[PDB]
Amino acid sequence: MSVVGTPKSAEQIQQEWDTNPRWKDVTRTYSAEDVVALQGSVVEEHTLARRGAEVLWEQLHDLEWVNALGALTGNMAVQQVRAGLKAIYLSGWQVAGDANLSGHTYPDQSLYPANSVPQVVRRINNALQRADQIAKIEGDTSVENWLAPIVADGEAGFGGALNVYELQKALIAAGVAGSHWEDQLASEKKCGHLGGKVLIPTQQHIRTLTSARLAADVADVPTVVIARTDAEAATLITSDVDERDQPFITGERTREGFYRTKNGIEPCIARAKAYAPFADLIWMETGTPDLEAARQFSEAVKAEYPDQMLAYNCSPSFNWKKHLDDATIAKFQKELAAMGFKFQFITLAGFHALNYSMFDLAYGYAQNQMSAYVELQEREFAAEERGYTATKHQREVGAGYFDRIATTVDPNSSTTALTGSTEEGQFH
Amino acid sequence: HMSVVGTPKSAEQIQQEWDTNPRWKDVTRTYSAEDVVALQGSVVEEHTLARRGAEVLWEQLHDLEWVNALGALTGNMAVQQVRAGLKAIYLSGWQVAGDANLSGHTYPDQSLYPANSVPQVVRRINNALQRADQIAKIEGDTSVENWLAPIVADGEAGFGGALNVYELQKALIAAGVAGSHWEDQLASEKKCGHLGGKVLIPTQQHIRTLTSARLAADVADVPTVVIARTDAEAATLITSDVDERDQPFITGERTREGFYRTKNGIEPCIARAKAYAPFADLIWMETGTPDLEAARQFSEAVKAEYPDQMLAYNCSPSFNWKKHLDDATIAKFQKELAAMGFKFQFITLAGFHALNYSMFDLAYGYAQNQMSAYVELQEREFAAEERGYTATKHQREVGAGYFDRIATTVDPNSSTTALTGSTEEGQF
Amino acid sequence: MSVVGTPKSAEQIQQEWDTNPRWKDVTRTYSAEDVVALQGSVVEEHTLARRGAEVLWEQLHDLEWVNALGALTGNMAVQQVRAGLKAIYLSGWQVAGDANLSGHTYPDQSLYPANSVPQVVRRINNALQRADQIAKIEGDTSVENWLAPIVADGEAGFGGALNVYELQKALIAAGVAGSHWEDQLASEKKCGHLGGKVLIPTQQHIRTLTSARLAADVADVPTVVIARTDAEAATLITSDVDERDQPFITGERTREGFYRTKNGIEPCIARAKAYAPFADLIWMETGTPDLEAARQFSEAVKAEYPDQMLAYNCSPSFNWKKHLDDATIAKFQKELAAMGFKFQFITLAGFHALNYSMFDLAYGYAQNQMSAYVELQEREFAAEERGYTATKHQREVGAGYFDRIATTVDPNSSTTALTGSTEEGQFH
Amino acid sequence: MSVVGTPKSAEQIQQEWDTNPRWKDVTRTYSAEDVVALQGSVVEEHTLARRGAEVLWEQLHDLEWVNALGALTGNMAVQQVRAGLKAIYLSGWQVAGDANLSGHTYPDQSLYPANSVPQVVRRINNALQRADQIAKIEGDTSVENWLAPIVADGEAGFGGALNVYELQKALIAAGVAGSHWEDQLASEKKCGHLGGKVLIPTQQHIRTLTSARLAADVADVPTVVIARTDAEAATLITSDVDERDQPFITGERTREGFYRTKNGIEPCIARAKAYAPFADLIWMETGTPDLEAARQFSEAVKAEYPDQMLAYNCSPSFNWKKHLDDATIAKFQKELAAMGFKFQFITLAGFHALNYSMFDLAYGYAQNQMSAYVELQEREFAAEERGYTATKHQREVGAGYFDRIATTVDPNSSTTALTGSTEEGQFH
Ligand SMILES: O=C(O)CC[N+](=O)[O-]
Ligand SMILES: O=C(O)CC[N+](=O)[O-]
Ligand SMILES: [Mg+2]
Ligand SMILES: [Mg+2]
Ligand SMILES: [Mg+2]
Ligand SMILES: [Mg+2]
Ligand SMILES: [Mg+2]
Ligand SMILES: [Mg+2]
Ligand SMILES: [Mg+2]
Ligand SMILES: [Mg+2]
Ligand SMILES: [Mg+2]
Repeated sequence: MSVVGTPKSAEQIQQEWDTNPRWKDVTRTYSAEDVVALQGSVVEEHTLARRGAEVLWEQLHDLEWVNALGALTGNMAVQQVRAGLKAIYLSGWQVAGDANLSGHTYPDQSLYPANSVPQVVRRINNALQRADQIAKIEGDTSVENWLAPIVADGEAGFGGALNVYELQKALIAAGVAGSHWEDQLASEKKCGHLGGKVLIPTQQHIRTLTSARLAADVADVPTVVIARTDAEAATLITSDVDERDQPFITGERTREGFYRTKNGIEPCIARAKAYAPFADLIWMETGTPDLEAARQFSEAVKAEYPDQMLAYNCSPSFNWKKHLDDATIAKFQKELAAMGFKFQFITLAGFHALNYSMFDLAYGYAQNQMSAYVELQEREFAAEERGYTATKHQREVGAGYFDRIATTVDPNSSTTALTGSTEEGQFH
Repeated sequence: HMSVVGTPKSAEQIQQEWDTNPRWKDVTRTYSAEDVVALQGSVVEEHTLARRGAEVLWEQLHDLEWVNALGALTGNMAVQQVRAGLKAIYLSGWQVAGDANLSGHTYPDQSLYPANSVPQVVRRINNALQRADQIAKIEGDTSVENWLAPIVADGEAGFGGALNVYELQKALIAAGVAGSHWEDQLASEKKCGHLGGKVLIPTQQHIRTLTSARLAADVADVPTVVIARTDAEAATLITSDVDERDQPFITGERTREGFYRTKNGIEPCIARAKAYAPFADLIWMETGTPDLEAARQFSEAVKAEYPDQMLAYNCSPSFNWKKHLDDATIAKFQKELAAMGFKFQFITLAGFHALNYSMFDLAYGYAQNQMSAYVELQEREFAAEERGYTATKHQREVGAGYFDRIATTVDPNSSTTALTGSTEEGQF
Repeated sequence: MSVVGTPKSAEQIQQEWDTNPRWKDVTRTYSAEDVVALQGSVVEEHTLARRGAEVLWEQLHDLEWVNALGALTGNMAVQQVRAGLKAIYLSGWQVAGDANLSGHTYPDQSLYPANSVPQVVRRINNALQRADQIAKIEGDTSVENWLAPIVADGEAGFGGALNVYELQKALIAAGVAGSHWEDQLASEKKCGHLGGKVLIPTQQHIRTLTSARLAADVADVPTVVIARTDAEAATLITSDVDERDQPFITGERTREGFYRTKNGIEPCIARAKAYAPFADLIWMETGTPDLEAARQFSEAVKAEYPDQMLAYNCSPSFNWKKHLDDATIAKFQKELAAMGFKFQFITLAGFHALNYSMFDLAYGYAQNQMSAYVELQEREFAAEERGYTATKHQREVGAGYFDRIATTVDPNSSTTALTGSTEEGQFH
Repeated sequence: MSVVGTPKSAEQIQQEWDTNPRWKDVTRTYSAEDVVALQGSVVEEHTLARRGAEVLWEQLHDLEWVNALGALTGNMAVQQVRAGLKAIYLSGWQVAGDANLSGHTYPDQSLYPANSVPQVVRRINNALQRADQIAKIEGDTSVENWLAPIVADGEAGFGGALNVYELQKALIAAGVAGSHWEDQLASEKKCGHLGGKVLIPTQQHIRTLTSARLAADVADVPTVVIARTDAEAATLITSDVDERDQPFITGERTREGFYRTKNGIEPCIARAKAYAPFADLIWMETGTPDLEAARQFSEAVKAEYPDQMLAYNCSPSFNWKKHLDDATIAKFQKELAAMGFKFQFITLAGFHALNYSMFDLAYGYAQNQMSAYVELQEREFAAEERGYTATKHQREVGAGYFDRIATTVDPNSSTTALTGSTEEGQFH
């Protein structure tokens, strides 16, 4: 029939694995023929997932470190990229709280439908693509790359290896660059800074990481795979079956059948070492923003895997000024970067920006009506000097871009949008 | 015997209600009570939040000096608006186009998105307010009297004909809308009222839309607030000279598409408003500037014919407010409008601007100073707590304590509850 | 503000539990006050969930037995009710294979998004409401109740007790009458007639049934709760914590940490007895359609709970003429009913009818083009004396109902649909 | 700083238009530079849309003709391909009746949300990809191309030119091979065989066809664009503005302001000639299945455009045996093919196959319970010699494929599906 999307041969895949420095430190317990066997007779190209993953991998090695903020709407990502950031973090917490396909507000317990984060990945990419389209017709060259790589939350996979596989495939279809996966029991999944966490055995999380890599391999894109461990605070594990976990099993049980396990940095290091062959970046949740604890984890892992890159959650679940002085806060990310934490992210930044800004506006509006909104509008005008463009909201969402479509189709159209608008007449 | 749940009322009951309930005092229906019953099948679904919200909205419009609101495009946004003291939520179609519609794309405000997008956001907002209400109950928080503030949502131009209007109204009601607004534009060329290129439809065709919106509410058995919007102040085009009420403004000239040129301004707005009044609970005229005198001229001309007719006013961010008004006039704007009979006033794009500006600000400072910039935000949140802000403790804000209560109701001995052991418990 | 939706008092709830015969055999390990504590300030009425649950309960005690077929589209349920069936079965298997929100074809392993079955419940209710509306304007009183009760698949809850709770809540909101829940590990869930099944402890499934009842109580509707056990074929269990499961543990462990367990009817009887206080109906998956095996199960359960109703899966996963003769097949369901199996269902009926009928049609179309389709249309014509109505496809999907809406809004509309249609012209 | 998805230059695009025979008869009223200006800086590859459209175009010139059946679920399309068909038809009618994103049953009047057909395109492709995957691991070479091209319904574009553009873009994103567009007023859209149809001016539909091509060009795929005219039966048109339409305007008006127009083959021929430069295939809706009327249309169009391919709706809205004898029915498609009708499709095949087969099954089940289902199962067994495979429903939906994923991830898994299943043991 056609040749579009013809799969590579197993030999080509193998050559890529054998010679591409992307795969230098990557262990795969399956073969290239196994990958090909699962690809059918046509492989869909995933342009944004490939481009994002390649850019992300190049950035993690060129930049001193890559940092990001949590984004839960498309407009949020656009502003993050407009303000200079070069990656986007897609928090599952934030999806649970304000952007998931159930319509409900949830705590961070894998309650929402498993295609929710992929939908937001696609949304963020759509929004960045629109900004990219608008910049082109506007001659705006101030942002080098609107298609910033997206690192998305795979939580605990929403089930078994096959649930992991499908979530990774959906993330890739939507244009993800990287995804992270934690060693928690999905049915009891928690945010890293909530209590009641239950670990799964070390080998079961290796299965998760293997499944996530397999899905990427089958989809033929070099997705960055991140392994997160929750062993610092978790005091429960599902089973003592894995000998790597037994040194921490205490013998105490729960009525659910769980096993108590000794928590802290020691089992995090062990698990991190075990995940390293399967992880492009390794991440340990911690209870406080502590540079020394971070350095201890960094050196224990790098003592065995010197080129292993790390990721660090700069969590709003910390009270920052309760633990650190301003001088430490200022240098915090820089100090982590020297330790090998090359991806650093404020997970819930979008939740807090969105809730605080609207509370502050609505509170003043309840008291002073228009005066309170004009304050915001004037702050927007004054922010144009810093590069802010969304004050002219019509062009920001593409009124001019769609006018260009309209006049490409019918140059004599008398129903274009921006001509005669208040934006053209009142905003300079 | 068959269950009697959902038994529809008799036409006599409906007619009795229309005749005696003061809610319907000034409401014309060109169809009969029997026509309504003919469309209801043999079971009528109860719409609790649509009924409650429509009832509360109507009471507030008659009890308060005026009802004001801000546009909300996420659930969390509406929660903060109600937390901050507002008593109604405005659901902007513009904002749904820009950052919250079911296509996943960023759109200008031209009816490009799928027609069930606004109903999904209505349902989302109600779900978010319900969660806030649930949390308040278990926390003993009586600081908000009514968490289920009424939602007024954008019906745009109906996404087609009378039947498309009917189905959108029905979907808004099913999601729990209190009120909905409908504008006299051609849906295939729909514009934001402050964009150019607008095309009116004939006066009688909008009466058909308003009639279809009422019919859908009657068939669904809820007293939804129906708002008529006219775009005749700026639109210089109309599809047809069919209606004799429109003909005095027709010039006779036509565009290459066959549209009729029409003389715009306050005069056709007054005429259309008078024609819409028997079919509208509120009437709203889009305007090119925020002008108290223009609003008064419109108000007096309408109330000369319909003295009890309530009005609505769009305090649009598409105006450059300090270009047109001084601070003193800005401070008194809404209060002066209320005295003229503008009982529902709303800042349409408040959510878009709060969201974009706050993330640009955060992301910009983050790009310069990393963690210092976010700590400024967290510290502002801490200080807002004396004004009633609660989202700094983000875990409880999204229901972690509510779901802990569910979990311990199911199994009081659960060892996997979330708030006990959280960093929120330990640090906030 | 308003009184619409005001919750009942705990005393009112308690009086219902104490005196409504619906609850005569129903254990609740939580209190009426616990329910009230979770309801916030407003309880949404769920008309179709309440009505359907009431009708299903009445039918189970009034009819000799209630039977159903699997339905995966709305039209499918319309034809089931048109042909005289009194209940709809909503198979999770069929949703996985051809009707879930990922858009993918899945085996029956809880791979699809957890709100998929709720959407199909809502869809089936919408389709039945449309048939009910059409019937009303057509004066068609040949079906007593178009709103037949829907029994839908809760699978293994897609996680822990909170995932169970949210799924039950979503099914209710969509209008479900009853829901079934199986004692399987969600992360390894299988169809009852697939291999590789893993049981969860008896107490864990009581937790699931408890959570399902709690969500119904909080939603204030009397949902029918069905317990399914997979212990007939499952040879694995997650844990030996529960002393009721220990008699069947062998001591062997898999590499995953699962416990090997002796499958058969004896564990199913024991689990059924344990589930009975928390289940309105009990169902054991079986490997073959066997009246004696079913009698053995029924007799042993009713020895302890004489009034316990049972449910039976007449599975297409069986090869019926391989096991049974024509005489036994003809009497199968009637015999089961005399044993207490009051709900009997053919799970994958819709998958097989849909797939076979299109293959048959398309195979002939490939060979003989239009002659193959005309054979079908003539069978449809022939079916009209048995009550089939869908040959006239325009009125079947509501063309006449929406014509009635259109002429209610505008009796003089020149754009109604059925007048001048080829249906009016060619189908007498 | 990546080259993935780099856009072509205008010169490359221009050379394609000048040298690829695909475009030899295609008029574009916009430039190649206009296309590039709208592409941003990254162009997403649409593998399935490209392959589908290339395969479709090749098939329309290689085969005697391409015929298809309407499909509304993924499994339906699988059985069509399994039975030997080489294209899929995606009916908007069927989507309105039983497969659209509102969840409601609708008549065919553009009532459903505009992203509904794109989702079904994606669903159909997903289902075919699964059949492809399964076939590969089963060594099944019985179907040469599982990814058969999909021809999908763009109705009247759901608004203006920009709504057209967005629908085409969304169809391509989902993998469509061709799309069709009709010269009706979107707000009054009807099935071609319903009454109350309203035409739009000839130039407005040229604009629609121009927008659909532009969206395909911007997405860089050779989508097949099909122009449908409803002028054979429509007696209304929105305007007299287009001199090409005026010969048929009678001067009579409707109260809405529409213009009566003389319907028949004459205006169809005239509109087809006007659409020819913009349409890869031209389709005239007709009131009866009439070979002579088809010939007149074909001959008059090809008199001016000899190479213009046509398309014909073998509609179930015709009562076939009322108009034609069996011999004419049998030769119908082959006769139309010789006249240049190279794409022929039975639009509502899936609705009638689905509805009749379930009525027939449920009627028998209502009377004879299991006996009626066993008849169907035996027919399925009997169809296996014709190539039917879905009797083994577990492997049909991919239980063997996901088993292969699972064993690729973990060869020692004790929780695979097919080992130990009743399909393995009873369906050998
Ligand atoms: O994010 C914030 O701190 C609020 C920004 N602002 O101007 O409202
Ligand atoms: O076998 C069936 O289900 C009926 C076949 N059919 O579609 O006419
Ligand atoms: Mg997370
Ligand atoms: Mg590594
Ligand atoms: Mg202030
Ligand atoms: Mg609007
Ligand atoms: Mg009025
Ligand atoms: Mg199931
Ligand atoms: Mg019981
Ligand atoms: Mg159609
Ligand atoms: Mg042509």
